Amino acid sequence: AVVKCKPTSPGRRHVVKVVNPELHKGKPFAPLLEKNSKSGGRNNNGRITTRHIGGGHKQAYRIVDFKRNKDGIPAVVERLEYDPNRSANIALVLYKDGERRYILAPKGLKAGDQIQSGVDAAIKPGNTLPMRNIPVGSTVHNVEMKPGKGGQLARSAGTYVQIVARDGAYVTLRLRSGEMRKVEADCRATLGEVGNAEHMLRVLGKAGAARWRGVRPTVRGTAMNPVDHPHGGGEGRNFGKHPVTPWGVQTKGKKTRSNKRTDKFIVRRRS
Amino acid sequence: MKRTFQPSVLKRNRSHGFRARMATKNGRQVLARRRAKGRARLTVSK
RNA sequence: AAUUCCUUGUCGGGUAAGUUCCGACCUGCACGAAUGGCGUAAUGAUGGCCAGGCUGUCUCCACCCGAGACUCAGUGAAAUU
RNA sequence: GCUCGCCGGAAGACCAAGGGUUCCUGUCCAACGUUAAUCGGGGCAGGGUGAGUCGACCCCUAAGGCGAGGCCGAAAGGCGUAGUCGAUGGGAAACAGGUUAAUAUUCCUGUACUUGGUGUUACUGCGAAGGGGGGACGGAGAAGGCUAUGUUGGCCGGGCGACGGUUGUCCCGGUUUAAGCGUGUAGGCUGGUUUUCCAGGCAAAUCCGGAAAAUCAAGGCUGAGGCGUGAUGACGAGGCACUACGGUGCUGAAGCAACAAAUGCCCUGCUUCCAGGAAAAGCCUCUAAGCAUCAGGUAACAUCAAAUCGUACCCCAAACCGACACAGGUGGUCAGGUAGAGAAUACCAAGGCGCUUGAGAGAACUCGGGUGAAGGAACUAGGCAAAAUGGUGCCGUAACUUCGGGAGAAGGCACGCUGAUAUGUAGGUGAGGUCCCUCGCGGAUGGAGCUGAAAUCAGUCGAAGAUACCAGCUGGCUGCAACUGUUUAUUAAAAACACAGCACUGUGCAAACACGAAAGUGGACGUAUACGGUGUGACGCCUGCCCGGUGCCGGAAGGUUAAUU
RNA sequence: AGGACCGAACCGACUAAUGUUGAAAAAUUAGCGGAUGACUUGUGGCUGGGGGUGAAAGGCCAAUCAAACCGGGAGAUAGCU
Repeated sequence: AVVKCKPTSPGRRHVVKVVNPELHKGKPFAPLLEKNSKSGGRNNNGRITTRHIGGGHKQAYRIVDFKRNKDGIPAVVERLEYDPNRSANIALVLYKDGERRYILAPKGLKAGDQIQSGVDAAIKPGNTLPMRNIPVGSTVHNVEMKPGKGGQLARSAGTYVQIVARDGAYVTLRLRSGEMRKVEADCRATLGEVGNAEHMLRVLGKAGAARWRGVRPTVRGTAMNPVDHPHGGGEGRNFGKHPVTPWGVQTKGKKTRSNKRTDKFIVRRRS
Repeated sequence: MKRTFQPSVLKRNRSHGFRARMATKNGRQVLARRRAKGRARLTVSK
């Protein structure tokens, strides 16, 4: 549910919250927790390799099962849990044999819902099957890119891909970016859409809210002096050059994809 | 006013201690230079 | 106009008197729409302006209480030349 | 030694860090001390630091470091696996009293506790580099129950007043006692017990997880404080004999109650919120390989062991960082009285200090303050500075507005003391007695005692009752930026930077991009509702025309065009 | 509930005076801002010089910053004093 905070102070006027009463109001499943230390955007050389990363709330990593290889064993959803590591919510599922796991929460999955994986699973949201058995034209998520390595596509809050065609050992998919990509017809995918669609409607409302997320402030570059940035310098606001990164790349249309290793799985890149 | 030197024995030994110097080739050259000069106190160990 | 050179533009307001300020005028030297335009409640150790209160800020300084300055004893510098 | 003054959320007390003998005693005064010096953190000499329980070491790990092989790199070397290090975190146990010129939870007295080795006895499935549990965790808020502690009364001892009064509702002092052990309370959490079964916990498992039945509701865990014991003790105001008037033997009364009450404890709790809140070991269990009249395990008793290093002293400062015995800087702990909302402020207690040149004089001028006739911003770049406002309660409060605000708008009224209502009220606290009871730290009734606002009425003193310290000037118009924030340490705090929001653009994951000759790492254990870059900068109304130039993104005929041949 | 309000500790540094061979190579005094947060602080760790870090001032990187410090090339060169 999207709720707008009342303007009791400057900083709450524009705050828009996404409150989900169904989320578990308690500690997560301890056996599936792991330490997750922050990096501040610095690599093993100690240099900042990604700017605007630092601070934020302490977070514990939840081991989410993106492979869904427990075939032939029904699982019942125990509860929906908040996951600080991702935009989507996770679901604690208990299998008939007594094993518990975390999975991405689909659109309409609730406590007590039954899910299954394998080639004989039913075509209902939350079930995972190889795309060979998935009917064409259906909506799936957590899509594997290579058989057996776990889902990598459509994992965000309200993302999903659509199976458009299946010619041979490959199936063509339309991604949220609009790209038309084909993958092997043995990669597992989960029916339905990742359910947190309202996640995009949140409004942070203040600078501190971004700092909680661990995002450090961004300095434009036109206010940086020439020694620090190509855009820096000038008496006043001049900016008389083409827009460019730090380090001197265009940033306003210049395509940067130079992989060429795949160059077959792309059909309708985008736009 | 806080001054530049804020003593700490642990930090002193870790940064300039004898074992720290021996840990790298350049540090070992520092000891060799000081030995050649005849320094009474090779490092800040004690 | 944080932009107007001519310029203290012209008119009105405020003052006994206002190159500032406020409201209009448009002849915009040389505004202008995300290097954003125009508004905007709240906020500001922010810029400008006007009032009440308040006063030694001032007309115009007077006296007083203390620390130095001055004298005695002890110690005893400096720039410069 | 007697006065005076100053600090008292410290200018007192105890530590870490850092220093390293500055500690105590004797002795000396050249130099050092901004003066003298008999004195000193100065010179010289001697003395002083006592631990199974405090800390370190040690066991365990975080960030991170190193890193056998390994991968990579002209060399040097880089990264990193297994591992091994690394506290600022987790992990066994001691308290009170006494004592030295200088140390003590370390010595002494009294009374305790912890972890191991060995031996005896009794009963026994023991076994890990493996599994599970536990350890184990956020912010804010809300009370309730407590204690530290304080006040008063009672009790005990002493006192009868340098000047009117003071045998009383008077004055002064004391009224202190731990860990441990026993009890398991206010309160918090959780349904127990038995049987059968199983794709899970890398194999196994009686353990964990899951499933299906049967039977009972009382089972368990956690838990401040209180009470009992510890304690016929210790301590204790004062006495009595030595008493070099430096102190030691002995003795030593009362040692209770009520009320108030924490920021400390119950509480790692409870409630709530989103930004969703370490790790590992010790510890408790489970079995595998193995060993089973052994070995090992559990309980009792006995005995032995618990090493080594630190321990003086300063530690908001004269001993640390600032060249100084320097208006500076420096983390943690303790937190009395009156007034007060208070850790503000004033005056005080415990305790500690008067800041290492003084003595006179009472000119100009400077510094820091007090007051001021009449005027009241005429000063000045500018109300700079100063003056002024200042508290609580009630009444009352505009334009505008994003409906929250603006607002403490503005403005007005009342504040002391005494008596009465009421020999102290409303309220809080709660004894005795009675009754009930699963007979206990219980429940109900009960109201003694204690504590105690606020208000009304009447009276009364002063020029003045929020009398001191403390403690908003207010209003009108307007530029800029939405806002809280950030910035030129050391002349600029702003209209500059950030900002939420918006838009463009890149990026399909071995992502773009970034640091790296490379390996690799960050991005991210993320996956287009994501991430990077760029510009704009809340919100409201909007964001027009131009693609010739430059850039970017596509295109295809033709022209031109490198190595090569 | 709040990058909410008033206000100590704590963190800052808007104004004035003093000081300017200072008590102090940036402080003192009286006012001033924030004071549950984009807060503050102890301990340890990481990032290294054309590099770091930077809510961006060319700020900061040991009282030194439009390229730190130390040693070396080195007696650089100096048509200038």
